[PDB]
Amino acid sequence: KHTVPYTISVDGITALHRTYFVFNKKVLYQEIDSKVKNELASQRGVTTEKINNAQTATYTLTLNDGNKKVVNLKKNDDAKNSIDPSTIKQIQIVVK
Amino acid sequence: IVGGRRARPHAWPFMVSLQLRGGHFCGATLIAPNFVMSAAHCVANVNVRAVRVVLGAHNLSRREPTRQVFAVQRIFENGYDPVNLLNDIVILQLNGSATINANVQVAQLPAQGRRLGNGVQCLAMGWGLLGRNRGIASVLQELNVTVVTSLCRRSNVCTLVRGRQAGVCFGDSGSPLVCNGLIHGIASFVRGGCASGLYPDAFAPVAQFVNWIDSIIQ
Ligand SMILES: *[C@@H]1O[C@H](CO[C@H]2O[C@@H](C)[C@@H](O)[C@@H](O)[C@@H]2O)[C@@H](O[C@@H]2O[C@H](CO)[C@@H](O[C@@H]3O[C@H](CO)[C@@H](O)[C@H](O)[C@@H]3O)[C@H](O)[C@H]2NC(C)=O)[C@H](O)[C@H]1NC(C)=O
Ligand SMILES: *[C@@H]1O[C@H](CO[C@H]2O[C@@H](C)[C@@H](O)[C@@H](O)[C@@H]2O)[C@@H](O[C@@H]2O[C@H](CO)[C@@H](O[C@@H]3O[C@H](CO)[C@@H](O)[C@H](O)[C@@H]3O)[C@H](O)[C@H]2NC(C)=O)[C@H](O)[C@H]1NC(C)=O
Repeated sequence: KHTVPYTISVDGITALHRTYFVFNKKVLYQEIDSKVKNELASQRGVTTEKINNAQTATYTLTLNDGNKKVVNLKKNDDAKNSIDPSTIKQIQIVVK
Repeated sequence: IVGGRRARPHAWPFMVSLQLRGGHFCGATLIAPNFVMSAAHCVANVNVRAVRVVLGAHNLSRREPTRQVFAVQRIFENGYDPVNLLNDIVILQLNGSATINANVQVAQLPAQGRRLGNGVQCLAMGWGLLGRNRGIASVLQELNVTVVTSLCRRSNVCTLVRGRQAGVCFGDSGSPLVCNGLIHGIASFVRGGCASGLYPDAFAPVAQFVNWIDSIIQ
C-alpha cells in the first residue's frame, strides 16, 4: 500500500488540494495512465480532445533515486511496460 | 504555506482540517455550528462519507483533546466549473452542531459584493506544504499577504507577497483568507508552481457568494 502525491496543471492553473495515488508489486504504465487520465477528467474536465489539441500533455514521475521519467499522454510507447510503484516519489501532470 | 510562520495555538478558531484516511487534504472555514465552507474542487469527486471534518485542531501530528470531529451530511454548490475553476466554493453541512468554545468559533463574512482593492493587507493560513515538493505541515501556518489585481481574474481575489518567494501550497486549498477580521477568500489555485514570486495566488471570492451562503446557513 504505497501512496504517491500528484498535482495537475491545466493551462497553467494548478488546484491546491493535496491528492494521492494509492497502489512493490509492479504495475503496467497503462494502469497509471488510466488513473491519470480519469483524474484529469474528474478534477479539471479534461477530455480526450483537450489532450490531443494541447501543445503538450504529459505526466512526470519523480523517482526516489532522483531521476525523472516523462510519460506522454498522447503517445505512451511504454504503456505495456512495467514499473515498481514503490520507486515513485511524486507525479506532476501537465496539460497546456 | 511556503515562507510563513507558525500560528499561535488556536489563534484562528474557525480554521478547519478536512481529512481522508487520517490525512489532511484541504482546509475549510467554520461558518455556522453545523456548516463549513471550502473549495469545491476539494470534494468534487471524492468518497464523501469518509471525509472527516476536524474542528479545534492546531498540531496535526499530536493527539489533541480540543478537537471536535464531524462528518459531511450534505454538499451545497453554486455553479462550480472545474475546467476553469470558477465558483470554486462549497458549503458542507455537518452531521451535527459544533460546541462553540475557546478553540472552535465561527468566522465573520463580508457583505455581498464588497470588493477589496490593491494593497489591502490580509492573512493566509493552512496546513499545506512548507516548501515545494514538500510534506504537509504539522503546525498551522500563517502568512502576511497583499491583495493585487494584476494577473487576476475579476472572478477571483488574488494575493501576493512582494519581494520574496512565499505563498499558499498544496493542502492549503479551502483555507480562509482573512482581511480586516473577515473571510474574503477561499484558497483555490496557483500558477507557475507554489511561491513563484511571479503569479499571485488565487482565492474564491467569498463576498460574491454571501447572499447564497446566508440562504443556506440562516
Ligand atoms: C457525526 O459523525 C462523526 C464521525 O464519525 C463517522 O465515522 C463513521 C465510521 C460512522 O460510523 C459515523 O460514526 C460517522 O459517519 C461521529 O463521530 C463518531 O461517533 C461514533 C459513535 O458515536 C464513535 O464510535 C465510537 O468509537 C470508539 C472507538 O474509536 C468505540 O470504542 C466506541 O464503541 C464507538 O463505536 C466514533 O469514535 C466517532 N468518530 C470520531 C472521529 O469522533 C459522530 O458521532 C456523529 N455525530 C452525530 C450527532 O451523528
Ligand atoms: C501581518 O498581519 C498581522 C495581522 O493581520 C490580520 O489582522 C489585521 C490587523 C489586518 O492586517 C488583517 O487584514 C488581518 O485580519 C498584523 O498584526 C496586526 O498589527 C497591528 C499593528 O501593526 C496590531 O495592532 C493593532 O492595530 C492598531 C493599528 O493598526 C494598533 O494601534 C493597535 O495596537 C492594535 O492592537 C494588530 O493587533 C495586529 N493584528 C493581529 C490579529 O495580530 C501585522 O502587522 C502584519 N505584519 C506586517 C509587517 O504588516
